[PDB]
Amino acid sequence: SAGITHYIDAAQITIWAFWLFFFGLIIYLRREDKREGYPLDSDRTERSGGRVKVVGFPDLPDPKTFVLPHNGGTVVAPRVEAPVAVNATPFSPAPGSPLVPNGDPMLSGFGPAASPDRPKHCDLTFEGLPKIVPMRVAKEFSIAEGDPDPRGMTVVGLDGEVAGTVSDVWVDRSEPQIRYLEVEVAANKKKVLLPIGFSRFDKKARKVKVDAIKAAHFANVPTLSNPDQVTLYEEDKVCAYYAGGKLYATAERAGPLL
Amino acid sequence: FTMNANLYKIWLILDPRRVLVSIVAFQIVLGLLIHMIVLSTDLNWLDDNIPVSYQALGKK
Amino acid sequence: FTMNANLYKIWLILDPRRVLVSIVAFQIVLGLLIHMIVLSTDLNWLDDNIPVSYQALGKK
Amino acid sequence: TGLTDDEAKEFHAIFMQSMYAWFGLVVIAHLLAWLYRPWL
Amino acid sequence: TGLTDDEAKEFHAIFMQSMYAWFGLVVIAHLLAWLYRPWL
Amino acid sequence: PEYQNIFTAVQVRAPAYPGVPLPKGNLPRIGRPIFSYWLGKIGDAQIGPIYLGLTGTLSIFFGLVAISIIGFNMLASVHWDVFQFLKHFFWLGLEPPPPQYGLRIPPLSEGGWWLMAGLFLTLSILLWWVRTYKRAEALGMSQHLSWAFAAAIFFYLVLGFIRPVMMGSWAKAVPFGIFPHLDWTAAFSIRYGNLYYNPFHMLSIAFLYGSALLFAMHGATILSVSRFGGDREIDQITHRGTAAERAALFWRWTMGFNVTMESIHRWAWWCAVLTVITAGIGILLSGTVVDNWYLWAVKHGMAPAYPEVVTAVNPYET
Amino acid sequence: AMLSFEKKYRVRGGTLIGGDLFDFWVGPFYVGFFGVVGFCFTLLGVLLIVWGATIGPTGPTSDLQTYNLWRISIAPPDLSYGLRMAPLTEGGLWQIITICAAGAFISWALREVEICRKLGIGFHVPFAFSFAIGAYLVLVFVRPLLMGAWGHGFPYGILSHLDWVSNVGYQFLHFHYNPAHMLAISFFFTNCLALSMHGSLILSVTNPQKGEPVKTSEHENTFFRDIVGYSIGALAIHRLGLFLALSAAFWSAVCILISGPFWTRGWPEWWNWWLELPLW
Amino acid sequence: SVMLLGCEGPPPGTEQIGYRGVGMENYYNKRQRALSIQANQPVESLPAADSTGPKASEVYQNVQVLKDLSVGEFTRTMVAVTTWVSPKEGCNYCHVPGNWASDDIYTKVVSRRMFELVRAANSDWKAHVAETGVTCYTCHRGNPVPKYAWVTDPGPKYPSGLKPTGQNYGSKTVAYASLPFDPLTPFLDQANEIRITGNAALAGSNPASLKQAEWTFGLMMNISDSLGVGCTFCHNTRAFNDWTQSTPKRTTAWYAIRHVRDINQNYIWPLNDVLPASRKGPYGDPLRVSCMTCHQAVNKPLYGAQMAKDYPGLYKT
Ligand code: BCL
Ligand code: BCL
Ligand code: BCL
Ligand code: BCL
Ligand SMILES: CC[C@H]1c2cc3[nH]c4c(c3C)C(=O)[C@H](C(=O)OC)c4c3nc(cc4[nH]c(cc(n2)[C@@H]1C)c(C(C)=O)c4C)[C@@H](C)[C@@H]3CCC(=O)OC/C=C(\C)CCC[C@H](C)CCC[C@H](C)CCCC(C)C
Ligand SMILES: CC[C@H]1c2cc3[nH]c4c(c3C)C(=O)[C@H](C(=O)OC)c4c3nc(cc4[nH]c(cc(n2)[C@@H]1C)c(C(C)=O)c4C)[C@@H](C)[C@@H]3CCC(=O)OC/C=C(\C)CCC[C@H](C)CCC[C@H](C)CCCC(C)C
Ligand SMILES: CC(C)=CCC/C(C)=C/CC/C(C)=C\CC/C(C)=C\CC/C(C)=C/CC/C(C)=C/CC/C(C)=C/CC/C(C)=C/CC1=C(C)C(=O)c2ccccc2C1=O
Ligand SMILES: COC1=C(OC)C(=O)C(C/C=C(\C)CC/C=C(\C)CC/C=C(\C)CC/C=C(\C)CC/C=C(\C)CC/C=C(\C)CC/C=C(\C)CCC=C(C)C)=C(C)C1=O
Ligand SMILES: COC(C)(C)C/C=C/C(C)=C/C=C/C(C)=C/C=C/C(C)=C/C=C\C=C(C)\C=C\C=C(C)\C=C\C=C(C)\C=C\CC(C)(C)OC
Ligand code: HEM
Ligand code: HEM
Ligand SMILES: [Ba+2]
Ligand SMILES: [Ba+2]
Ligand SMILES: [Ba+2]
Ligand SMILES: [Ba+2]
Ligand SMILES: [Ba+2]
Ligand SMILES: [Fe+3]
Repeated sequence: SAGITHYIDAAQITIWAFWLFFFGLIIYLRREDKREGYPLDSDRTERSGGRVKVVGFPDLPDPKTFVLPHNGGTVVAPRVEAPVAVNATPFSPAPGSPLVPNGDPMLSGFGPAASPDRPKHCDLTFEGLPKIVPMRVAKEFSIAEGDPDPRGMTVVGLDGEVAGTVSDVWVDRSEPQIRYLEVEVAANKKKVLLPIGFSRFDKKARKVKVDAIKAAHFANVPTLSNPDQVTLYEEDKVCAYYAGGKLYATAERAGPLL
Repeated sequence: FTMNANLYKIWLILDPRRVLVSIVAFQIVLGLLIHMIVLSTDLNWLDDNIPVSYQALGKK
Repeated sequence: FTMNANLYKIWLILDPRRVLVSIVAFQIVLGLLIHMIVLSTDLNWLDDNIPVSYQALGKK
Repeated sequence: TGLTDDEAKEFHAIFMQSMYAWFGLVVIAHLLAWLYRPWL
Repeated sequence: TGLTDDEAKEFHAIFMQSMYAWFGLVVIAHLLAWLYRPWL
Repeated sequence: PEYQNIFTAVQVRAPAYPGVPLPKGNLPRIGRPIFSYWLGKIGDAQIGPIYLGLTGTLSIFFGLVAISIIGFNMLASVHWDVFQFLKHFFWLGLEPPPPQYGLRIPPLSEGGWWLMAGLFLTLSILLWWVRTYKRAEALGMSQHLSWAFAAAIFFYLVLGFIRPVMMGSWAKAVPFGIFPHLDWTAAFSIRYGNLYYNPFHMLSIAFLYGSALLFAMHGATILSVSRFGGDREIDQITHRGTAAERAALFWRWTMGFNVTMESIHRWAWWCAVLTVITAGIGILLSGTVVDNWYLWAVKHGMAPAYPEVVTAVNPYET
Repeated sequence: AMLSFEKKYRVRGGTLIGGDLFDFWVGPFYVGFFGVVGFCFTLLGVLLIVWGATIGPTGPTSDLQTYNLWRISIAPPDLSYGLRMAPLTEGGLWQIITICAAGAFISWALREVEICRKLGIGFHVPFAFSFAIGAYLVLVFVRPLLMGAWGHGFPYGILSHLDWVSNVGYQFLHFHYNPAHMLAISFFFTNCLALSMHGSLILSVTNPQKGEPVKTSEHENTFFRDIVGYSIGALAIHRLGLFLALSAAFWSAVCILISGPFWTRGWPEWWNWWLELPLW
Repeated sequence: SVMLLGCEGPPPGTEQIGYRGVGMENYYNKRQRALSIQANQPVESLPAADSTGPKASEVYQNVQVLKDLSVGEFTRTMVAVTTWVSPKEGCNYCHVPGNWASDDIYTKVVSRRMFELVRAANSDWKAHVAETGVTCYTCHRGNPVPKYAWVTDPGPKYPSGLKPTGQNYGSKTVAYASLPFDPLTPFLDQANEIRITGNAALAGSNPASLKQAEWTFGLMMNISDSLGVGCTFCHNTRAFNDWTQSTPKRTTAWYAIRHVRDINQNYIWPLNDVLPASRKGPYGDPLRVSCMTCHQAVNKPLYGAQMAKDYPGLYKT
């Protein structure tokens, strides 16, 4: 007998090998997925007083330490984060219900206006100088030949009212680019940051539109504990406020439509 | 068969502009849909030619 | 079938530039569309050879 | 919906009469369509 | 819609007469097409 | 309305940056920078400087040699009529040694140029590999690139070198030409009984679609959180921000689970490396292990039956 | 259940349609009006794919009927039905299932939209999704329409749709020569390259050799500039990758849209316009 | 531009070939379908000829093929062969003037051989030609030289230092694709192996080369193009080698390949010595036959018009 066809050939067993390595892979990636946001929040944990920490399958991976350059620290993941109150109240006491923000929605710091507490220190260049700084601090930087200089354009909110005018431009010392617009606010002549991501240009007009917030809201932009640099904490606090206007800045972004 | 009508109040709950385009759009779509359905069926009026099929005005 | 003479107010609700360009786009589309729709049916008006076949009998 | 109780009396009026106008054109075209070529 | 009540009577007027003009060109072409080659 | 972060609408310059300093041994850097206002419209406007060591120069060298043999051969094939070369270029190519030769080094006029271009190309590719590892070490970083490049090199080697040798025939390697190499692909599938029923090529296809899905999703995400400096993935990875939070949550509310700013890059990495790794496996088995994938799939009961509505009697059997 | 930093964002509102009606969560999925519609479209769709597997092409007792995962297949009606609704048991089922799939995808997209509105993030994801939805539509709606019949759509079956792709492709003799095909393939490939490079970079910097600290933006740029004399930069690579993937889907949609309706001859022949220019 | 480019309009004519959903379908241009139909028009028959008369071989001097024909019928056959092969030239093309019986001019020794070529065709290859059969016209089309006759080609130039790629060029032979540009000599003249697919899933019993696969692919492209159709016309591309999943046209094509091997080998090559240089290619090989010659881009020559049944003189015995 020189013909006993074997039913299992190298392709079968190699597809088997694949699937096994695959399963181990999937599991592993799902473990890296829980280095943040975990263990979850249920009323299972609170009902049980905590004896039910929510983690699911697979489980959480041993902490990993990131050693920040420049006397920066040591970060871990997963870590234990202190709970933080919610600046809102349950739309329903029933589970899975959303919460309505407490007070003036843009002030709430809840919803599209929420944000975490990032360090109260600055991101740094390789050298260790504040990465994000204004062009006034970053002497060297310069507009690109043929690009309207933002400096001096008018910042205008979502309803067409002037907000202020661009008093300067913040830039990345690590990856040369416009990160922030500075706004000398009209209504109180105080200085605020405006993320580039929220700013639209109107070059022929030398304007800088903002669908995000209303001209007035520019008055409440979170502020810098120092005008020649900004902290990680402050970047989040700045952007999130503007983000809030996306759902709050009008009594209509709230939805529905019909 | 109850008493209160006054179904005008309907525009106090549903935004009129959006209702407007909603209806306009729906009508255009329903129009193309129905057009497609009848032309793809027997009541078709194109694949005919009156008074005579015209690509049979030329056997040549 | 008569004009409610307060149908001007329609332009207090629907933006004039948007309704206008909307009409132009919708119309130009329907137009290009239909032209091909007819050209795809028996009523073709291009491929008829009027009044004489234009190419030749063949290559000659 | 930023309407007054009367601007829901007014709007409702133009809306209904207009919709009925549409339904009217509709009965015209369906009438013509049936006359030239009954579908049932 | 940033129009006055004074300028939507005017606009509606212009819109209506212009649109009807369009419909005229259309009815004309449908008429010439029907004559040269009736489709129904 | 709101900026989409597609086009830098207003750019800024600073003196070019020659970069982080390499330790002793990593030679100077050459060339001096320039800025392209248009690249700048969409990305870092800086063009270079570049590093060129023994490795890098020896690789540029081998690689250009290989490109010359392929090209010169193509001009030769249309008789040095550069017009004709220009005309049929897409169809021009350097075919491999014929089978009559097996794995022997063949005469110039019969494929020996292909073996030389194949030789030099591979060497130049693997030298570019080493290059990227050196370039990756001088910076204290890890070898993630090098492990992926090593995966793509794996597939390459599987295509033109490993399978041919195993099959004992340089004619089985792929020929250098655009349309010619398209034909090699098609002929390849035909010869081995429809490559669609080859499972490994299905997975590699799932991973290619997947590299498109993942980069599309992640990229769309990062731009959508580009208002929170989400592109700055490094610090969102060390000091989680509302960018990485809104990002992870968008997906959480849509499909029920999510990853993190650091981990999505692991899903992406592994999924790309997976295309090339299933792909090479797929070619490895063609002819060496399985000869007719459609048949293989029938043997494992995966091939569908349809009502046989059309059929033809086999003349070989009359 | 929520992430450990999620409650602070679970705001109310943002719908397009529904308002507080379906404005709630279930586990980790957000519901919303389009999720309810979506779940309906999806469930009925799948449940019908289940009935098709149950009945088989010749009836539940036939040898062609099957529950084998590789072979179950629901195919469109014959071309003889044109654009009409065909009987349920003659490709009708496939039509309905299609309506459900299209509706589920469009619902899904709109639900990601309500979700962007909630979180205050850009709408890049559902826009990008809409390219796959577009691709799906040419493969089931546009193309078969331009071709006077829904039967030109691909069947819903794991390998049967592979067979579909295969014979439609081979009707043009050598599909590889389709120029839009060549484009789309290049984008799918390039996408695969950028993805592998970005992945590698981030993982190579946020996790360096033991003994080194988290790397920097300066490292990032210095590396790809060292190797290939250019670094498109962090932001932009997220921009490019999105370009590559969306374009890959685009050119796939156009590469198949032109295969029939706008080109009936074999595809290599297309390239004739190039061998016949009056330059040669 | 980078012009754009080469394109047809919607909707194409379509035909369902296989089972629904399997993807076996065909698309075509209606315009070009009507023009092709007008260019592949058949010549009407000559009135049948009476008789009832003596056999041709009794009244003529050199009649070696069309023997058993009645005088009348023979005469009819001559009128058809005249308009069919060389109407601009008339009778004198294949005859020595004043002498109908002479073979002193080559076009007649050839005409003779082609009377046996058509007769053989209509009577012995029905598994191929069915009841349509062939006629002089099929290839000649009012021309002395079939417009679509072929010759073995040498490809473009190569210096003496290197040998030809055998494939890799712009060739309308192989549908513009880059495969090998003369897939005819080894398949439509000689009878090399077309088969490369293995009949076993695992390997060790199929020596077919990838190269052989490309040659089969090129040839197939030729075939497809000559009859003017796609693979779904004969195959089910999930299994090109699977005969049960193919269409009865694969069967027909199988027998046709053999038929062309017979036309080119025992009817055309032998006439190479009495034919002029004007009828010969650079290797001395003569213009011969292929599928295109007869089909001229249509699945059935002249859209399957039935010409031969009206001329009994084109059938054996
Ligand atoms: C055998 C079948 C018959 C046929 C039977 C019918 C029937 C039956 C009907 C139509 C209807 C219509 N047909 Mg038809 N139709 C046929 C063949 C055609 C052909 C063609 C190429 O052959 C075309 C182009 C059309 C096109 C049209 C459209 C004009 C119209 C529906 C449009 C719509 O949805 O409204 C979109 C929605 C809108 C609001 C736009 C309405 C536009 C019209 C012209 C009125 C303009 C009023 C304007 C909107 C007022 C705005 C207010 C100002 C802002 C103040 N038909 C065949 C021959 N057709 C419908 C119709 O016209 O109703 C009377 C209808 O009931
Ligand atoms: C593009 C031209 C053809 C096509 C070409 C191919 C090719 C070629 C292949 C596939 C493959 C597959 N295709 Mg496909 N495919 C097309 C359109 C579709 C559509 C659709 C409705 O538009 C769907 C759902 C699928 C889905 C699938 C899966 C059956 C399979 C692997 C997908 C994968 O990993 O990709 C990447 C996506 C992901 C990883 C996301 C993960 C989601 C999973 C994988 C998809 C689940 C599908 C599920 C099993 C059945 C559908 C849901 C049922 C309704 C319940 N294709 C078009 C019609 N497809 C591969 C295969 O192996 O099949 C044999 C393969 O080789
Ligand atoms: C044509 C008939 C078959 C076909 C036959 C094949 C064959 C044969 C193959 C594929 C291959 C692939 N096919 Mg396929 N394939 C078909 C239908 C499809 C369909 C579809 C929708 O139907 C899809 C999505 C795919 C998708 C794929 C990819 C997933 C896969 C490998 C991708 C890749 O990038 O590797 C390409 C990447 C590399 C090769 C590495 C590149 C790195 C090198 C070193 C770069 C060097 C650069 C150079 C040095 C720069 C200098 C330039 C010099 C000029 C050279 N195929 C049909 C069914 N397919 C592969 C496969 O699956 O095998 C199992 C393969 O080889
Ligand atoms: C068979 C002979 C031809 C061939 C014929 C064809 C044909 C025919 C086609 C392709 C198609 C394509 N081919 Mg091909 N192709 C060939 C050779 C190749 C080769 C190669 C290496 O040689 C490659 C790389 C490719 C690759 C490609 C891609 C460019 C493209 C498909 C992209 C796509 O579908 O996106 C689109 C993505 C989608 C449609 C998915 C949409 C997602 C929807 C909205 C969501 C689905 C959700 C679903 C429910 C998920 C299930 C999850 C479960 C619920 C959990 N082909 C051979 C030579 N190829 C297809 C194309 O052109 O593009 C369409 C096509 O029609
Ligand atoms: C998951 C696998 C995916 C992938 C990954 C991948 N590709 C990679 C890598 C990785 C990880 C690298 O590390 C490497 C890279 O460098 O990335 C930018 C690379 C690479 N992928 C590339 C190509 C590539 N990868 C591909 C595929 C894939 N790669 C998969 C999608 C493809 C396909 C199939 O489409 C291609 C075409 C190259 C850019 C690069 C390898 C380059 C290389 O090996 O170089 C060899 C030598 C040369 C090319 C000679 C240099 C020629 C110069 C341009 C001439 C300059 C002349 C100069 C002015 C000097 C003057 C001359 C003197 C002699 C006078
Ligand atoms: C366009 C660029 C790339 C892309 C983009 C893209 N896709 C996306 C997104 C984006 C940006 C999302 O945000 C969205 C998502 O949720 O992320 C996972 C999505 C998506 N990408 C997915 C699939 C997908 N994308 C693909 C491809 C692509 N998508 C491109 C490569 C592919 C393929 C074929 O390669 C697939 C398979 C889904 C997981 C998800 C959308 C899922 C969804 O919307 O869920 C609702 C619908 C259901 C749950 C099923 C409905 C049930 C139906 C009635 C039955 C289905 C019938 C089906 C037609 C039969 C097919 C049978 C198969 C065996 C062939
Ligand atoms: C009858 C009736 C009442 C029904 C009963 C209900 C039933 C049956 C319940 C069963 C419950 C369960 C088990 C099933 C529910 C099934 C549902 C509805 C369908 C699943 C839908 C869905 C889309 C699944 C697809 C899964 C796959 C693999 C998708 C491909 C995408 C992918 C590779 C996923 C993992 C990676 C992800 C999620 C990346 C997202 C992601 C990206 C992309 C970032 O860029 C990013 C940046 C910074 C921080 C975070 C992120 C981030 O999380
Ligand atoms: C951490 O961050 C990172 C960096 O930052 C530091 C890096 O620098 C880097 C280094 C990155 C690089 C060097 C980038 C390398 C990119 C490569 C190699 C890609 C190769 C691309 C090319 C050669 C160019 C190809 C493209 C063209 C020529 C343009 C052609 C235009 C065409 C065809 C017509 C355009 C129109 C269409 C496509 C039709 C419709 C398209 C759409 C609708 C798409 C929409 C797109 C968007 C973006 C919204 C990485 C990896 C990184 O991860
Ligand atoms: C006129 O032109 C001038 C400028 C001279 C130059 C022009 C050059 C041009 C224009 C060249 C154009 C080239 C093109 C377009 C090339 C395209 C090539 C393509 C598309 C190739 C596709 C696939 C090819 C592959 C996968 C090749 C694989 C080959 C391999 C893996 C060979 C391996 C061989 C080895 C390792 C050799 C070993 C030799 C040993 C040591 C074994 O010998 C004993
Ligand atoms: C109307 C014009 C023509 C007339 C009147 C005509 C007449 C004849 C006659 C009377 C014969 C018998 C002469 C003999 O064998 O002694 C004959 C034989 C023959 N003719 Fe013709 N002829 C015509 C055109 C052609 C043409 C155009 C061809 C070739 C294309 C042709 C090929 C032949 C051949 C080969 C023979 C020998 C027949 C055999 O062996 O069966 N003739 N012709
Ligand atoms: C360009 C696309 C086409 C391709 C790629 C192709 C490919 C092939 C291949 C690979 C084979 C060999 C199968 C085996 O090894 O058993 C084959 C055989 C065959 N094909 Fe084709 N084909 C095409 C078009 C056609 C067309 C249009 C016809 C009919 C007119 C046709 C008729 C045949 C026949 C009869 C055989 C059997 C030949 C024999 O056994 O000697 N093919 N084809
Ligand atoms: Ba009709
Ligand atoms: Ba006409
Ligand atoms: Ba003309
Ligand atoms: Ba010329
Ligand atoms: Ba065709
Ligand atoms: Fe990223």
